[PDB]
Amino acid sequence: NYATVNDLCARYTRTRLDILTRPKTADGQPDDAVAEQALADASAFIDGYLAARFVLPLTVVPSLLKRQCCVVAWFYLNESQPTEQITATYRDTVRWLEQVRDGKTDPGVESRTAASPEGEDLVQVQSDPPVFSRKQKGFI
Amino acid sequence: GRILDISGQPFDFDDEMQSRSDELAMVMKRTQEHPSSGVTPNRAAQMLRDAERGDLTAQADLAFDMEEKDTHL
Repeated sequence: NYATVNDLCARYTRTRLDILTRPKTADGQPDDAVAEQALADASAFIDGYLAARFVLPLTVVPSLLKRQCCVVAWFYLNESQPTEQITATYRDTVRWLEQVRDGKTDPGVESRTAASPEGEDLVQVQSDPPVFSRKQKGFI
Repeated sequence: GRILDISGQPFDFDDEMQSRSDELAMVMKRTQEHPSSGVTPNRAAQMLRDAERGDLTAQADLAFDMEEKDTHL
């Protein structure tokens, strides 16, 4: 997963996270595996939206992707009855992921070293070996 | 017996053919390179310059291929 539960419980108040999680567990006591599973599902969502033009086991993780995983995990964790703002922000992050997949916006870099994640060649052409090109310094 | 050539240098004349000298048996039998397969002007210039420097093998093979390939030629 892109973001750990210790970050989702920091961006979103831990008490509200416990309130959301405690029903979903089998026993009925505050649990941590539910949040990790939701974060894994959100990371899978982002991975699917990024694999279009990136090598998906990201060499360097864009620093905004932690936020983009936390928001989607929060929406996935409020599926029974979400606030209007949660839905609006989830639609905004889906729009951002669609723009990233299309090519309108790059995901960003790692804020530590400003390195952008690599990916496979979106465009690739092959032609026959070049003959009579200007690089052939013979003749002329 | 010491026959002189046109340039007036005496020598001994031998009936044995120079190729059939039991020393050039592995250099008189060469399988041709056929260098005219996929020639690029750069490589043609390279073989021409090699021939100019003294190694005439590539030029001769290229000429043979040009003779047998280009019908008008």
